[PDB]
Amino acid sequence: PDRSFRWKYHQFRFLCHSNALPSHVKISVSRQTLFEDSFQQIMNMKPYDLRRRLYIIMRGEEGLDYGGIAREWFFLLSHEVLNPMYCLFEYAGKNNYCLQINPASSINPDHLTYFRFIGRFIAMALYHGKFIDTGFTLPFYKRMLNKRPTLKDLESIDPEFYNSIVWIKENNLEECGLELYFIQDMEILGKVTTHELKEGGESIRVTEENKEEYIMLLTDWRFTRGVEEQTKAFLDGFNEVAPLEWLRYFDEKELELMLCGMQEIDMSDWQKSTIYRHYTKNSKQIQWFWQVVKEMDNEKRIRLLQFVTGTCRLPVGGFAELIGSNGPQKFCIDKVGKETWLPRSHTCFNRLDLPPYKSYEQLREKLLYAIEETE
Amino acid sequence: DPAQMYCREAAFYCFMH
Ligand SMILES: *CC(=O)Nc1ccc(NC(=O)C*)cc1
Ligand SMILES: [Zn+2]
Repeated sequence: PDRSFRWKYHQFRFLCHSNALPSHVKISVSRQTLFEDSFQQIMNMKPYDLRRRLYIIMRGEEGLDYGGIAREWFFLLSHEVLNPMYCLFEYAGKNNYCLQINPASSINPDHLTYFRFIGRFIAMALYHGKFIDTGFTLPFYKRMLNKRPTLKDLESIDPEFYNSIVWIKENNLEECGLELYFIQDMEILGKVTTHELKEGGESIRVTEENKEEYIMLLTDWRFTRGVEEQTKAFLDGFNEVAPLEWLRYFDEKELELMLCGMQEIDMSDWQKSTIYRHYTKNSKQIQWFWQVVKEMDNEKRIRLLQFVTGTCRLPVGGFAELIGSNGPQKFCIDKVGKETWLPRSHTCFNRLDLPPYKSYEQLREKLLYAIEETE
Repeated sequence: DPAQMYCREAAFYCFMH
């Protein structure tokens, strides 16, 4: 819970080792048919047999040490499931920003079995201590941990909808005549439907005395709308291989690290590709900021990268190629707020709202706290 | 890419064990 990431990791490993089966299973794939072979063979196994040693066979190749052939199969299949012909996923923003399940996935008639498969595969990666690069979002990880997505999470997947809900939260809708009811619409595959946000929501108007419950239910609906069955199929497939309850103690950032591996952060590249707003590279707080970063070990730097961008993954080009929800967006630090505030981030824009703190000590303390405790 | 995955994997194992 409050224990270190490394401690939680070893507890999880002990659960995995304590429940391993002997012998092995063979997965034989060809590279041209990676997904189809991987899908047929894995879905034709009893799920507990996937806890045995994995013998991955690239049909017609080398062999030797399995750590590297394991990593290549896990890596490549984690990209192949994104293949648009399968119709399983889509992206919230431009240029493959913010992966999410495609609500129209049922156009693939097998799509629930495909999601169950991806669940098994992701559990296999965790179980066998191997890493993937699919790009699931921090709220997708929250669901696996039975953490409710927050209002702040919305800003990562849907900046406008977030701003829209923030506006309602902060403003008197009765004063502006805003007409809202506890219902929402959704069109998928050209078939628009209506979901009541609670019983009788159709007629229940949103008032100042209603607002907080409305915001909550609307938030829940944005994250689950149209992807319920897909998400359940993913979760049941994962759970079949590795019980989801073994993932206790992790927060969603740690789970992302568990699945992605650990990125070494180049402080040089980071600093050469940061842009400022109101601040400049010579501002006192910006200098204090980079001194805090230099003082951080690599785990804290990753934690900060996740806090500001919403992910531990850097693009292959480094910090220069960093993408936001509306195109390329470099890491940005902006002078916003009071020194009584904590730093805040807008992950869709890779932006850190750094208040003009008066001392290195104050900035360092609030920054380390925010990274550890807030999102 | 594969190079980055080798790094991510090895750095993770070293951090943990
Ligand atoms: C690319 C890269 O940095 N790889 C890498 C490999 C191994 C380690 N291992 C330890 O530090 C013990 C770090 C990084
Ligand atoms: Zn981002």
